[PDB]
Amino acid sequence: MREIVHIQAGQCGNQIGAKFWEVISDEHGIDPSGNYVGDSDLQLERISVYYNEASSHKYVPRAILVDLEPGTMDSVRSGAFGHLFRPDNFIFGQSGAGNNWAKGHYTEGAELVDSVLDVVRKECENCDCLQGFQLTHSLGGGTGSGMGTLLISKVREEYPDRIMNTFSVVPSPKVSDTVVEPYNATLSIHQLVENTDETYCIDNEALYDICFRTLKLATPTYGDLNHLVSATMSGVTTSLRFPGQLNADLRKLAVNMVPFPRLHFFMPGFAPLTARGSQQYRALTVPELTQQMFDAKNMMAACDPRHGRYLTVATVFRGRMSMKEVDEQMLAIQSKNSSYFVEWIPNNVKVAVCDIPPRGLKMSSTFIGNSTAIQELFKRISEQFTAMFRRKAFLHWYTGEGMDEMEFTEAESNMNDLVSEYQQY
Amino acid sequence: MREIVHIQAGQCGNQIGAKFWEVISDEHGIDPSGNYVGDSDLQLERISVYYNEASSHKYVPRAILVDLEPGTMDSVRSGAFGHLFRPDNFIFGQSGAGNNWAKGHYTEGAELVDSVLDVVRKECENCDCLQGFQLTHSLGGGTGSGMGTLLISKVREEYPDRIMNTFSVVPSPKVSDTVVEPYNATLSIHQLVENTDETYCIDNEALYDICFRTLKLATPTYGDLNHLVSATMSGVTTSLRFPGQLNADLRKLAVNMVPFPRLHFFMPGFAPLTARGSQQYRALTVPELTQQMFDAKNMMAACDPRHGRYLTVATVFRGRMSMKEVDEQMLAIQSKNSSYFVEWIPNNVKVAVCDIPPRGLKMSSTFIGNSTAIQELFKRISEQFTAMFRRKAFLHWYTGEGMDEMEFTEAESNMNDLVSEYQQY
Amino acid sequence: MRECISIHVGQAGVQIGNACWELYCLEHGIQPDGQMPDSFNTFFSETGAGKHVPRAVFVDLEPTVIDEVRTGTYRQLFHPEQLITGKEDAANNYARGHYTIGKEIIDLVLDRIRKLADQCTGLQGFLVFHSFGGGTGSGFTSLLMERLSVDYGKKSKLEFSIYPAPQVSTAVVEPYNSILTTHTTLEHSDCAFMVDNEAIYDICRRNLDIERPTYTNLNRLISQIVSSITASLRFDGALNVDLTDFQTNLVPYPRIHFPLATYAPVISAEKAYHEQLSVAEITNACFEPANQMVKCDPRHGKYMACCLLYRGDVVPKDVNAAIATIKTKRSIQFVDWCPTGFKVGINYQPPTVVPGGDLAKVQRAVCMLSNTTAIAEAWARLDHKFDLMYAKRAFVHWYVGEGMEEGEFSEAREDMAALEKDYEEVGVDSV
Amino acid sequence: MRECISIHVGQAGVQIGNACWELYCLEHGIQPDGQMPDSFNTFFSETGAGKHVPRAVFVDLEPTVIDEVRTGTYRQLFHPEQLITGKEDAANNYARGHYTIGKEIIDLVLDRIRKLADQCTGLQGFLVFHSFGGGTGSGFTSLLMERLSVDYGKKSKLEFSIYPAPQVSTAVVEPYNSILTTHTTLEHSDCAFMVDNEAIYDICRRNLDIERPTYTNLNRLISQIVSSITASLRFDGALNVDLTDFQTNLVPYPRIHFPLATYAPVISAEKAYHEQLSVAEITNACFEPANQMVKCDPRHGKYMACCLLYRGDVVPKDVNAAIATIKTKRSIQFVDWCPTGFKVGINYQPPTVVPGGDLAKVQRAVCMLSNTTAIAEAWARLDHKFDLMYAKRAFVHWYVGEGMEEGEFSEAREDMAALEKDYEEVGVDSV
Repeated sequence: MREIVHIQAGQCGNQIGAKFWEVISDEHGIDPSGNYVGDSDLQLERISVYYNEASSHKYVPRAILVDLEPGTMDSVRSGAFGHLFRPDNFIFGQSGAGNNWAKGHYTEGAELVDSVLDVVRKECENCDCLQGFQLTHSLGGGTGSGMGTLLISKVREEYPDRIMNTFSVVPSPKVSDTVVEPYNATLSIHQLVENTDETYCIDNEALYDICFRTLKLATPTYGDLNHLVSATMSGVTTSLRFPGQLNADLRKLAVNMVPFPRLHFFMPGFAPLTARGSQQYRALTVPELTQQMFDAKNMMAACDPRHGRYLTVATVFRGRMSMKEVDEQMLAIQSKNSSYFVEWIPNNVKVAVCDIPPRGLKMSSTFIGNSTAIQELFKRISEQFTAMFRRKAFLHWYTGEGMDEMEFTEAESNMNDLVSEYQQY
Repeated sequence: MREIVHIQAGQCGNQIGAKFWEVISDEHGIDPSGNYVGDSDLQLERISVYYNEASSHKYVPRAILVDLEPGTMDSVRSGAFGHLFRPDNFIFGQSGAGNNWAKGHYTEGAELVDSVLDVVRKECENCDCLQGFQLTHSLGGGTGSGMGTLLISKVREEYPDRIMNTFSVVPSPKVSDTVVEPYNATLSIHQLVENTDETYCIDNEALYDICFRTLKLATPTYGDLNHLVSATMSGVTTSLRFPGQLNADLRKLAVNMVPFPRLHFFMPGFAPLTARGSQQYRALTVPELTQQMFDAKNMMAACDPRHGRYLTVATVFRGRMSMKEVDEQMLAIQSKNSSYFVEWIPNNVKVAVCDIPPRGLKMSSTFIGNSTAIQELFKRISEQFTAMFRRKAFLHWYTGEGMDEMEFTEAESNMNDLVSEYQQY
Repeated sequence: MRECISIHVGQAGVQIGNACWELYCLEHGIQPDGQMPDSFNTFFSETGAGKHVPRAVFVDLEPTVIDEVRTGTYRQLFHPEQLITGKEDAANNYARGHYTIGKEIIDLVLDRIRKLADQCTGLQGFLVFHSFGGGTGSGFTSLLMERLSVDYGKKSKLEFSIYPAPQVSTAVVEPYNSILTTHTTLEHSDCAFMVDNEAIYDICRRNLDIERPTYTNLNRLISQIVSSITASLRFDGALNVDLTDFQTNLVPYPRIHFPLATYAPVISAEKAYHEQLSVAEITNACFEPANQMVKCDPRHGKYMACCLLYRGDVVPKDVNAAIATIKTKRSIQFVDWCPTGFKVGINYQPPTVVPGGDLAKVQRAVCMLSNTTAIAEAWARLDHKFDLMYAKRAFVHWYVGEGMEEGEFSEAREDMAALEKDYEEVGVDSV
Repeated sequence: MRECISIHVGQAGVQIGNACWELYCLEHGIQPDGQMPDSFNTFFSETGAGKHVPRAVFVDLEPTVIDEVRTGTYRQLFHPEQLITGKEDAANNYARGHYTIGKEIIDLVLDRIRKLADQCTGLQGFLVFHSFGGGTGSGFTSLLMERLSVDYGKKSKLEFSIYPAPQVSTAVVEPYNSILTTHTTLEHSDCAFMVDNEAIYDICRRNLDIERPTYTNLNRLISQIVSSITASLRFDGALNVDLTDFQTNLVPYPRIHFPLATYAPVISAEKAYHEQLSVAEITNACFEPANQMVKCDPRHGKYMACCLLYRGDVVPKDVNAAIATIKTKRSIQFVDWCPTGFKVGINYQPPTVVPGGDLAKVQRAVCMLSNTTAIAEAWARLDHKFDLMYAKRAFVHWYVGEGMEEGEFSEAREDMAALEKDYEEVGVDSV
């Protein structure tokens, strides 16, 4: 019932997906060997949305791990929770596409996407009522960006009515981890605009800021960043899964935050983020959670909402809390920041409340924000893309793989249309 | 309810604030780890004015510790009651501003004041009903004077209706602890005249006299002086906090001792000051407390009230005592010293009585005095300032930091206007 | 004999039904398993043994709330086939609940309601519990009401709806759903008793001393209102009032049928101890503008009909004196075309206190259903928000790509404008 | 039937109300929880059971004193909603209590007073307990009195005010608050029974042998005065006197309405044993200049009206003989336009001794309310202090920066000058 197919593409996607399945198994009380060792019945009440029951009551995640290099597959398999995924769902190639969008979308992406599409078709036909798909990847990468794009397009043309939502790691503003990041990001965004229902843009530098300033982590590794992203994913599909006072699945959130088809890029967030030192001085209340989630420092994308206006927001609360406090905090937030919300949408907040909080917490909440400040991120990508494209730098790789400059022009025109739409609204 | 934000700036401010929070936690029965270990319910009845309740019923002082050097921050953190303050409220820099007002007000004070202003805004927005602010600093210092001045100005222009009262340690008449003391003191006073509601002028030499002559302390350290200043601060905000027969908050005292906006410099005091030897020979009665607080030897600033006339006085009594005795002592004091009180203000005494005495005492009282003898202190500062300024000594530091001689001229003109107003009244 | 069927749609409706049926079981002595250790006939049916099955359906397009019902303390009270549930909710979308997701469930709901009606002997009508700003609470409610009007074209259809609050709100697309529901059901409804979450929050804070109420307390208060409304069917009193009495006495014109609910003795235990709540006191509390459970100031409009439903130790002479005092008041003004604007019902059964609730045990209580022109301001606010969002055409794609047309948006807005005009016309004095 | 509402404003008013309601509970046999193990109707209301809720409000802008009330031995006597409190006090500032802080609370106080008045059947009037030289005792008292005059423009409004003492004083800005309060309430008051802390201190020292009295003993004496005043409403006597009787017999002109309170049998246990306190003795003690509870020498002025309220074992013939003796005295002089300057009330209930108090148990007592021109000297002193402080313009910024203007200072001073002129005019003999 309302089964979700999870696809992890590339190194970033595979690592974030591994952390995501760790936190999900923690929520549902699933042993790293696949056995249920939980305590409450609500964990197995809706285990079907993410897991498939095998023969000996062992739960196999409904996840497809796709990459163009075997190193990440080996790392995921060898580590903890690596004996959890189905061994037939590791679909990998040998050559790793470099950091080339064209390689991952046109040359090796073809064979690997045929194989992964067969696997995805099997997984979907196994499902009872498919709610939709979720993809984890990075736009600035190689196999990640291009292959996630190709899979998104093909699954979309196969299943147009399902909800396709992606948790994509966007390029950072200050320091880039890939020289050709603008090209891959621009092409990936051009493809994501038309074939995705919900794109949660995550930047690693905002995550570094959160870890250093909010969690006071001296040496934040990728494990902590992936844990944060996994907590966001958790929160959303937990509103989907567990019982609550005000339920909301993926489609309800999509309806309440996508006023126009192309305006589906969100800044995620997580409210109860405290350092180990300050956990004893802070009161965990709905006002505290709301004040933190609406703070511009907590948002997981390096885009200041004070530079734009919130088209819509979604607050997915978790835990036993009073609906009056949630609604009054929402009203106070809208009244105080009336200049930061769009006037032509009254009640720009969609509230969902789930009864089961995450492990180790009494209250929690995730913030999703459809704001016109993503236009800043797309503008940065556009300036970098046009700076490299004007002098035609690193372009012979993409051209030789089989692309054309016309595709680059179309991608940049589409992204400029996106920024124009955001600025207009 | 009636929450107070406490800001400690500089070495003097930080040490006095540490002692102040020690005595306040003693009054409210707060463990140095932040837990309540008291006995009476009145301690938690009004804990909110100074403390914030954290998650596990741990009380975090509403204090911001700001300094331009990390040594004082480390000393406060490492000592007892150092694990009491919020670790995010230690806002410090690296270069210590020397003993330069200009450095602490214009060059490093800028960045550090942006950071501390963010912290103060968070603390104020957390508050329910902000009563006002209190600042501890030294006018003859570096970061202390200049940064306390800059914070006072910025918080004042942000919160003009709140009560801003400072406990400032003024330069001593005989021996100076800083060569450039007149410059810093003059600039700080010029800024304090317009942006403060209540300035309690404290001199270390009067405190030395009190410790040697009244407390018979053979080796008085800064701990004892800071304890005296903390007892004064206690008394005032205790009249604010605990129940009493005649209540008085900060604003009531400000109304009853500030006849004119610029005449808000006070000489604090504390009545039950006895040496350990003489505690058995002395009767603790309201007449004894009154006779001691009105004695010119007890006043905590080196300004003899017999050289001027009391514009107003405030007696904040603590303990179970008879209102008739308090009023009759006040009347007798006014009648006997009719030559030492202003004629155009009848009933120059404002009386407040609180029910809860300080720990270890049965009766207590604090004396606040708006007298025209502060003009002597400002005159001394003016002579020293003009002596150094006429020959332009130590001025190239202030000029190079980014100031101008016109600012010095304006500061000395404002202080001369202050002494003219005091002498006129 | 006077059997009535209650229909609970959506999460709000299902939870209010949970509170209502807890209250009914407590009032009639029925254990939460349907057994008792007549009065209990308009709402319960007896199956051979002591098992009492409530005469209701719990319909939602989402399995979560209904599954909470199925596994709660009342797991064995409701007939398993009358707890109808879907697979995917309407996602705060009227089109999903009315056209796309609601069409796959409406047949099952109608079949179950037909079974319940056949099991009855004389059907008084239906009680529809739903929320205005929800997906299935709007679209499916409108669809179900229209199908019921097609089938039972003569039975009364009273609906208890959670009107959107003026300021607080949990959804962004509430004006769209509210306007479309008002259109569709206004075509096919008798009277709609209205309530606001914000007003009940204010009532709880001011009267019950609760600073952090949940939806549970709101549902308990609403269930008390419903119990006061249906006491005449469930118990015996001096002046009995049926559902048709509500419909006749509260609806002056076919479109103006939105009364506001009120409950006077909302009081905590200690305050109830210190007070002497009498008929005059509770009546004055009912007419106090701060005790309204819809956040509309009655002084901004004119009453056209009031239905005072007293219960407990109530004397008719005291009621008459209190109503005369209310009429002599000058702050409380009525329309000039209703010289008699009071329908009075008196019941002998005092309200039952739920163990664990906040309402104190009282000797008498009154529920006041008032049709007033003060709801016109709330309608104006709702259509203003609709006009803003529709002028920007926000969220319209969600509705259009789900079996609806923008023409329906325009038609619903025009119908709401006509409703505002009707309220304005009935407001003015006759000359 | 003759219900009266007592309003206690500020710390002084609230503590005097504590003493007064302790005395009332002791007199009527009501336990401090409102239960008894009619007479108790003008001041208490019965709620179904034996619970007796006092007919009063305790309003302050500071949570401290009201919270002491809320947690004291009488925690369960007062209705929790009638103990109204603010968050920040008026800080001895009239402007804060009248314009800035008092405007955020006056609506709640008026709502509670309206509830109390509705609960009554025949409202005799209001008793306002406050201090002249306090923030909320001046500004909020004046605001409340003006709002009550707007609402209850006919009920009597008697206020028990602590007049500032000639020499002792606890605040520096007392003349400002006193002059402004006198202005505002003198516009809207019936009569003000006045008292001084210094005079009660002197009375305690001289009569009760107490060398270190607190505010508690002062409040007990003031509560005895109030009990003697209200005994006629609370009990049965030979000559009953109502609040309107006080207003009529003590106020010759609308502005000259400041009588002074007195209580004769202020005596300790041993001295009471050694004395034979009779009607003549207590009357002579009442007219002794040293027993006045306002520090004004009556020999400096002329009596215009006296209200002798006897209680206990009192014979009318003895009262007449004592009053004739007083009239034959030459030290006690009356104005020539009042040939009859004695209103006499006799009650059958002897004063009740509070367990733990200092007053001894006596068989009879008298409270004397005297309107005299000796209060003109106290007014002159108060306006002289006001003139000094205002000429230097001291503390004026505190008042101005809080919703007031210096024009109000000048107008209040001119009104006080007019009041002094009126006292001078009524003092002089007719020719």
